[PDB]
Amino acid sequence: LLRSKYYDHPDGEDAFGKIVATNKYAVSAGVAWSMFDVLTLSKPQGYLPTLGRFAYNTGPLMGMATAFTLTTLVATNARGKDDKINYLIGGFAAGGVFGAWKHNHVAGLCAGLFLGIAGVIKKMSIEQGWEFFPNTPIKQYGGLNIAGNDWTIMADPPKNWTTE
Amino acid sequence: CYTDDAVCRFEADQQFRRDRMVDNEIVNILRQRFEDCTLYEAPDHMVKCRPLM
Amino acid sequence: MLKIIFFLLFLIPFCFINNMYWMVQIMMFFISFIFLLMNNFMNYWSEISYFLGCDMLSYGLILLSLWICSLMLLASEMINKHNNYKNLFLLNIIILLLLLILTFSSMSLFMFYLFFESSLIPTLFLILGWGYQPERLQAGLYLLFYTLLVSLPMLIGIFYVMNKIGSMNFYLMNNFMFNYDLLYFCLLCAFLVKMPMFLVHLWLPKAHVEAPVSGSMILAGIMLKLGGYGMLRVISFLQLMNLKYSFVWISISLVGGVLVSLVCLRQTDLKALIAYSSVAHMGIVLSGLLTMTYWGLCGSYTLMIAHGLCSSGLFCLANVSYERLGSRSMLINKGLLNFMPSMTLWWFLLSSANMAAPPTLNLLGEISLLNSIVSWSWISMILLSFLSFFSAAYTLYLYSFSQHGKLFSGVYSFSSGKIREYLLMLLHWLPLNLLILKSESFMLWL
Amino acid sequence: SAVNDPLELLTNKGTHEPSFLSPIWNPIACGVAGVGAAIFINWGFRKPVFSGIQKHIAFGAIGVGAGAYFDQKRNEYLAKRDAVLRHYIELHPDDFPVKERKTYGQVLESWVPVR
Amino acid sequence: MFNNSSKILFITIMIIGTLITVTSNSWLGAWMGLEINLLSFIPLLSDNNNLMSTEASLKYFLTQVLASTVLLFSSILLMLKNNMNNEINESFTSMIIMSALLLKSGAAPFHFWFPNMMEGLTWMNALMLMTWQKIAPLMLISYLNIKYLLLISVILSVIIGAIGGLNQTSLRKLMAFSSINHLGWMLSSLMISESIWLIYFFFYSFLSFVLTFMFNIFKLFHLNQLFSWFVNSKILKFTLFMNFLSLGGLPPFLGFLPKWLVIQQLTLCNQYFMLTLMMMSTLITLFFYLRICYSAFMMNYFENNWIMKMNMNSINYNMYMIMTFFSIFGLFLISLFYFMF
Amino acid sequence: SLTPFLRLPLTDLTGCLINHQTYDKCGKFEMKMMECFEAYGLERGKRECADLISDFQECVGMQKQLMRFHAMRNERYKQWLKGERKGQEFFADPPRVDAY
Amino acid sequence: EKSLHYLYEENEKAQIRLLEDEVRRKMSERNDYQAYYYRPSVAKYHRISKEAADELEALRGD
Repeated sequence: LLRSKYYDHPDGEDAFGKIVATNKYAVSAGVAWSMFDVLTLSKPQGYLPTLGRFAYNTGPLMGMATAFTLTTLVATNARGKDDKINYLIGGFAAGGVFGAWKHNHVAGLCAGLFLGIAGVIKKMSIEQGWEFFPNTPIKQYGGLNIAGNDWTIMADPPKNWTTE
Repeated sequence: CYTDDAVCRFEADQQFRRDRMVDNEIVNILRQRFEDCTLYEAPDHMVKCRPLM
Repeated sequence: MLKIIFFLLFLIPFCFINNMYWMVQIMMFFISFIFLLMNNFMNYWSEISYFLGCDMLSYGLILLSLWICSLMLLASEMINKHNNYKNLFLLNIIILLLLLILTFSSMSLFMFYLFFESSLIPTLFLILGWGYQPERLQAGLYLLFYTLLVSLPMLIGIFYVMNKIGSMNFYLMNNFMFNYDLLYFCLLCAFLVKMPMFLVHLWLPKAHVEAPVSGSMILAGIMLKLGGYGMLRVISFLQLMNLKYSFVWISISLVGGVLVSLVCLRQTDLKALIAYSSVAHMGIVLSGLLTMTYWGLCGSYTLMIAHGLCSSGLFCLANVSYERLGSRSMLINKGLLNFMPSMTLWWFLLSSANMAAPPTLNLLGEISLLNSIVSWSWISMILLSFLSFFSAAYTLYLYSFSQHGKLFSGVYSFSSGKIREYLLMLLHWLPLNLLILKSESFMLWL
Repeated sequence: SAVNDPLELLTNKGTHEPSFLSPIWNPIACGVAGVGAAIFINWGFRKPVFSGIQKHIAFGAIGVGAGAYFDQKRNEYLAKRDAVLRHYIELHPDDFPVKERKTYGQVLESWVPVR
Repeated sequence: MFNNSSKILFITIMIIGTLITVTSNSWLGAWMGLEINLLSFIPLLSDNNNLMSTEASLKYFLTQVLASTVLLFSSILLMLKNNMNNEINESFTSMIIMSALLLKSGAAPFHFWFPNMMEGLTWMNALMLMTWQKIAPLMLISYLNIKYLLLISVILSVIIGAIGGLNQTSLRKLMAFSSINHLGWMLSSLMISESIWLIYFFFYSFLSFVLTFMFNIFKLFHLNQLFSWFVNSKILKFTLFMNFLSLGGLPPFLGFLPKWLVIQQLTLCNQYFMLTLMMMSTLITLFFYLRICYSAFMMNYFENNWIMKMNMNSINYNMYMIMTFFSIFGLFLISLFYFMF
Repeated sequence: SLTPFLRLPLTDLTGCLINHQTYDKCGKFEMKMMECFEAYGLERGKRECADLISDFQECVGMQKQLMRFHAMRNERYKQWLKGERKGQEFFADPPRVDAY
Repeated sequence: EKSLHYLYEENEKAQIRLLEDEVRRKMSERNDYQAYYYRPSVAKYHRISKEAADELEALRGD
């Protein structure tokens, strides 16, 4: 249940696996930023405001994640089309939720434009079939003359393997 | 010619451009024939210029 | 070719010799005469020397580059009267002209990119070195960071085209065709910034004003045409995807042409109004480029050639009032018909060239561009009429308010007009009416 | 040829003539670089730019010799790379098969209408 | 830094220890060479005239011995799990090895010691620190095959190393933050090649030698100190400041070449988004390079008039003007190069 | 073993420092891996030579033998806790003191 | 004819560039050839240590 991905099922197929996947990415990002937060800038003292800063920096990211996933599922299941503007609506909704945590209306839309751009680019990646971070098909372990670069003084004993 | 050859693509593109310019001159001369029909047959341009048009 | 490149390479040591400012423009006009002689070009690439060749589009753009730089050495006598660094100025101009010749006579996309982004460093040097404003730092940083921010992912697009095709040559890349959104955005948006859009223009009116006269010539004369040349080379293999996404850029460019033409009626600077005037005509160029017709491409090439002369000639006119009246403000520049009456001939002859004029090449470029855009859709007849009406609504305002009316009181005594300035604005207008004769040269590059 | 044979693409037939600047570009470019470096040294020390021409001669000779030596090593490197590519094409005839050339007439694809 | 022959002895033994590190065929002899390099880089980075150099050497000691013991512990753990030095399927012990190497190198999750130590040094020990001391960890990073740690390090290096150098007006901390961004381009090249990394590292080293020689001969440690620097001809000061535009990656100068080879090899390796993330976050590096270039690109300044003679070394500035010529005219030598292929 | 980046004279001393080649229970297994790493190299030796890798790791790492020993000892204690085995027959006949 | 020759040269260069990209991709996929994409692991030190350990068996004595 906790190992579910976002794209193991199509859009609108299951809700809970998408909520768990996007929320666990939000929890990982919030914990990774909060560990660098409370030790470097605005360092709190005591057990209670440290956990308060952890909740304040993690839970709003969870709210952005679940709001984007919920309005993405609503825009997907409200019609028959599965296209990139549902991801645009979800990015606008996540930006609007982020704005509420900011308490600035301008921040919410300004965030929704960039999150919708990220959503339509990710949906373009899903539709076309390429990856953001693929494995390298070519990995140059060294240059040419890689067998003749052995500048060692020790004489080689005769090998125990042949090609015959 | 084959897809991998770029020698044929340049030569066929050049004769396509040359045939385009020749056919443009065909249409231009055929239009100038109608213009000369309109000027030479000034009152009666309705009847005579119809095969040219 | 290699004759012009080695001519400028051996004209490089002319800068280090003292009292050698005026011989360099003499040799530049001589090599412009030699480049007028070497005109055996057709639509394909000719005079193939290694990686350097030339077709008709490249011929017109190198000839425009040589004429603009040769007049750029003629316009800047303020550098020669003062002891400002003439050797560095001449070296920067020769290096920048050599880079423009190298990026226009490039056979391939990558050398075009390399000398294309090498060209912005001498423009940076002229803007931050020889300008007369405290905001030269705001001028050059906007230009460099706009063009660099949108031109860095174009390099990823260029090597994606190289990995999919194999070659870098323009003809072998003309055969292929791509169906990708992001490749189209990478290979287009850098030129979409390099020619002025409505949304991405900002570097233009804040980099023309704070530059020198030579920065104004090199920016509005040939470096709004690097993007046009780049789009003329890139659009040939991205036809299917630009036909999907071209209505957004054409609508934005046409409404932005109308809006920037409404901006110039509320402009109080001579050098800023020509800076926004470059946005409106290149909006028509951009709107006619994406229709992919024969007439749109030919009229775009004709209007870029005829705009690089007239905008630079207007920028020389705003300089010879800035040198004497002491400011570029439109309120100060009033009644120059009674101060310089012989200059008023060149003001109206170069302001009429900015709009539709009877003998100029700008009208033959504007006629062949409106043909393609009216052919593209009938809804564009509403906003082409508004744009081409507002163009002479604002362009007559600069000549009318600067060259007619009561005189500005409290102006101190300045010098009269000079033969160099009359010669400088002579060579910005007689090419505009001598090139309608043999106009099949400067229009049919296809 | 009617086949797209991978072995004949890397095999040098010998019909490619080197250019006039190909054997002589790197020594003269490195000699001009050495002369310009000596001029740059003389400019940075506020000496006359052609004072001490022995430094210019030594820098140009060092540049010409280094350019000729590394150009010969570059040619040997490219010859070894070509031999490596030909040997890997010869050793694996299944992963790189001769492919029949196709005339445009057999293919039917996508005119993009502009209209 | 040549006040004594003992410092030349420490230089050759730190060269020997780094060469022992990068040629070790086991994970423990590499640690042996790391300790030799550490022993010979403690007395350099320490001097009697500068008070901050001793506490900076204390910071270097604590940072490196924290990183070296974690490197030893994880290598012994790898050897306890599988008794060969390599690993078939990559696991968490390789992640601990790579994190201990990233604390040594100075990647941006672990880079906070780097400019804080750099705030109190000289310009020759900085030249040893950002060039030679990046040899020993980065050449061990190439032995591991995990991707996401390198991805996080490259992304964090190019955003944090570019943004964090904007507030700094000290030249040493700004060069440290610029070297942090140029570190991320080296690790992005390490995922795709072991030769393009050598190209980028050698020319980044070349740019580091020619740019830190400008601040070492004339003793420049501040942005405002560049405006008061007296050069007899202002054209020479304008020409000497083109190494910032060279190292920032501008096409007519050298320094565009290694970044361009990284771009060429990454696009051929189908990695486009990380390249865009680096190149949108390298414009800030050219922004704080151009903020240095305020002091030379204008042709006249409001100079202080008490100093009227430019004082300089002879041998060091003779070596400087050779490398300044090839920093801006070095793209003519691309026809002679054959090590890209 | 790790392939060094550079092959200088300074790898001649570090290379022989740790190795099962000096007399050991199964250095002859490690040699049968190591020559295999001369045949396919380091990266193709991770795939094409996986059977000889696991025997050397099984021998000197002692993984499955100790896991089998702990499975045989925990099952005996589970049988003791579940009441199947109790009393003086909890432990079997011990070996002789010089048996191994 | 100059443009025809230059186009033929550039087209053949394009085919050889595509073919060497394919050859390099198949070489890096399998790590087969000994020029690129190959990490040379040598057992020279293991054979030296085994020869030394065999040599010190003769030295064992009194």
